[PDB]
Amino acid sequence: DPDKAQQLVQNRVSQAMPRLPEDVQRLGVTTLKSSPTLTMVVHLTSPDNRYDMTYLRNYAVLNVKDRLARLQGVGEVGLFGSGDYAMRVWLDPQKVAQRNLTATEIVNAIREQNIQVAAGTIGAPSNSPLQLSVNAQGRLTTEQEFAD
Amino acid sequence: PGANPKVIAETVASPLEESINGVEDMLYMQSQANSDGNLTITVNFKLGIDPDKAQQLVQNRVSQAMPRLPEDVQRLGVTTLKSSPTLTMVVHLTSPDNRYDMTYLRNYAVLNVKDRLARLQGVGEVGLFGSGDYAMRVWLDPQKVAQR
Amino acid sequence: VIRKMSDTALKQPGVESAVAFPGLSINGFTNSSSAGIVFVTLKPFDERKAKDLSANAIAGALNQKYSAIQDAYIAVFPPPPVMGLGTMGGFKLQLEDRGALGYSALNDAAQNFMKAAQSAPELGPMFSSYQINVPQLNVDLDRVQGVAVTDVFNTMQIYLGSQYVNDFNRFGRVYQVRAQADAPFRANPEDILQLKTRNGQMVPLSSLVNVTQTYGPEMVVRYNGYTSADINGGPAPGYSSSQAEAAVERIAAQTLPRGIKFEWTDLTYQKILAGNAGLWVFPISVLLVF
Amino acid sequence: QGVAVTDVFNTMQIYLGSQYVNDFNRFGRVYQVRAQADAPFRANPEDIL
Amino acid sequence: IILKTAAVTRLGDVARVELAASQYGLRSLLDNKQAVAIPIFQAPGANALQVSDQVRSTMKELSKDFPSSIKYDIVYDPTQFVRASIKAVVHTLLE
Ligand SMILES: CCCCCCCCCCCCO[C@@H]1O[C@H](CO)[C@@H](O[C@H]2O[C@H](CO)[C@@H](O)[C@H](O)[C@H]2O)[C@H](O)[C@H]1O
Repeated sequence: DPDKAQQLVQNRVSQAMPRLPEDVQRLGVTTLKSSPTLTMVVHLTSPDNRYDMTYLRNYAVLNVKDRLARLQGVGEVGLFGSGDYAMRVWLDPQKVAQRNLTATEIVNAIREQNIQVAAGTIGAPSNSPLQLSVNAQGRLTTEQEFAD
Repeated sequence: PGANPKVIAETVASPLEESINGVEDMLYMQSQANSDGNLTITVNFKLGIDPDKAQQLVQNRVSQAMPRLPEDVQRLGVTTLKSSPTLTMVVHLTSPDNRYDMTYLRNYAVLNVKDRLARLQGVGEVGLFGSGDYAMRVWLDPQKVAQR
Repeated sequence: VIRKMSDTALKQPGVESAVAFPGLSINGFTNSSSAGIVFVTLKPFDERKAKDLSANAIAGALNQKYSAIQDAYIAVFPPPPVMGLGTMGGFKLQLEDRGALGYSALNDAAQNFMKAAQSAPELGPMFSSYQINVPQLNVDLDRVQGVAVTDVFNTMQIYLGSQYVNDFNRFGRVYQVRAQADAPFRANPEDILQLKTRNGQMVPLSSLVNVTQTYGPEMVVRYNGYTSADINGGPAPGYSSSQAEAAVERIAAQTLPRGIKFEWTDLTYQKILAGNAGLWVFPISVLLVF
Repeated sequence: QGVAVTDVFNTMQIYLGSQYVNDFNRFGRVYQVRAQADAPFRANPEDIL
Repeated sequence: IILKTAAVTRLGDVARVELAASQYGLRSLLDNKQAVAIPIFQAPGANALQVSDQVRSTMKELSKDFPSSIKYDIVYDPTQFVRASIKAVVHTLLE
């Protein structure tokens, strides 16, 4: 039975996970069974060349895969495109060295200004008639905020 | 602890929901985030599915999304369990003399009663509703801290 | 309030005991600071043999006595016939945003749906639990002295919120050590302005951040990965339940704007999924008998 | 000189390779943030110098 | 615990330490008396009255070691209904 094999493989890999380097374990590894039978292939194109591969693949991920996966009898659904969305920064070493700056300091700086904040409530074993939650600004969302 | 409902709904629940969906024979999933900083995700299965297999599949899927969670959540840890609907009895434990408070009674029940009441034949699970367990609480005075 | 209610209820001739949970909510059996539940258990079946000691009479008398509290909203309900099952007379559904519009848009859509339903026949009263009226505080920090954002956030995280540091051993088991501010020093909205931070010099937050009062929800319910709101209802008297779903779908085809969808959740979902597929068994049995 | 092997290795890894730093949220989902050098500055073997 | 050395600054004169509960927000009362509640669930495909009887027996056994100001109580048991139903059934058959 494939389920027992998958369970055994997962139990085996979970034991050996801690010995892996920091990068691979922080990114994570996946395990899954294989379905050899294919029933249909379906494409989804832009005739006017208005949208590239990345947006089209992400749209298929967002709006198509979820509905198809819940169907009855479907084993797995594949996707061969250009990858999911990401916020990419391209550096210029000349300008970085112009400011007596190093790349690791830049990585540390960007990692500390894009974190979420957890704030406790006000008047939570207290003797106040009201209790109010506190929230602040956490993660950035737009490209201008990242550039600022 | 110390988190706001929107923060726990966005940062914590989203990766878990995005990873969990896809297992065989589901109907729906529900997630609830509460103001005090508790997240509860319940997933039901079609009738006839053995609870052990469903629990194993859910464990295998949740074990993959752990590294993407925040440091505090990982340090505290998440827990998964199969739900038992049927009830057979409830019993209360009281302190008529008002000599013992809520926390001491709860921890006394935890220490010796629950362990003996969990090992009988036919018992699925037992709960406990009341105050929390023991902890070393230090209350700080910001004025004295800033003085030094 | 719950103590007073239990004291009032423990004087009824028919009741036996009352268990109270001040701080527990009925919407999902979660924790809420402005809700409470009381289970009232009655006397054995032999004593309550009179007609006025039935469950309905007890509920009516209890509601009449509770209607004079002038401090909270109090309701009394009977037990469900089967534990763990949803309502079997009415129906429930979810209104959810595929496009991730927001909270205000979802609330407006819910209000418009309720208005359209109340403007249409073959539907009874409808209920909901979506609320955005809970007050809260919002703090903003400007980028105007050597102070770091990390420190000014960590001070607020550790003082107002709880921090879990290390562990300790007692009674043979292991417990945790937590740090938090004293209760009298965090019970007012202006106490956030009296904390201090480093840089080496002591500086308060009175010249760094501002605080305002805003509104928002208290519990967040997510259904199938997207934010959703719950709508309860039932068929109007005089009609069956078959036309109720058709009417709901018809009105939802127009009252719902773009990016908003509706979905059946409990019982009705299973009835639709199973369909009318067991109607052949009677003809099959008749033919077999013949 | 006072340089360290870790320093040059980290610079080479961040510039020529890749580095996944933190996450963000968009369209109700979580995505990654990555750092890499510009393409025209990593097109020739001499660019390492 | 010593924090800063200058004069020595301890934890006692800066903060107040104590042993308490790790979570607040849920209180349970029975007749306006502080108490704790524990419900018992069954496992699928088990017996109903046997587990109940064993629970009563083991609670009676543990009641001997309780301190002076600690006592237990039985509040709700929904296993009674079937207990009645089967009983009624037998009567009918006999009649
Ligand atoms: C002594 C110990 C006994 C242990 C009992 C085991 C716990 C049982 C929990 C039952 C949970 C509540 O069970 C069910 O809750 C729903 C949801 O609110 C109530 O449903 C209610 O909805 C709303 C209020 O929320 C009302 O407008 C509606 O008229 C009413 O039906 C039902 O009337 C009740 O039957």
